[PDB]
Amino acid sequence: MAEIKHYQFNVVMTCSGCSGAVNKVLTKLEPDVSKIDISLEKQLVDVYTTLPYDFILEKIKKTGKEVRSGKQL
Ligand SMILES: [Cu+]
Repeated sequence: MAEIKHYQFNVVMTCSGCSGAVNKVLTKLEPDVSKIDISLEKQLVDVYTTLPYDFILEKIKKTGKEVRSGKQL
């Protein structure tokens, strides 16, 4: 089992690429993740999933940008 928790991350999404790259990573997590939202303006990324915090932090930064911080909700 897992329940869907709401994670929020701040990733340094300044180039018109990394947004797409994270999104592409999301495309693999889709059949597990419940919901996603992504914001360049406010340099933040909200993901509603089962998968643990650390996994997502890695997954995000993996794409190239740094992950500044995040939290769970
Ligand atoms: Cu970027």
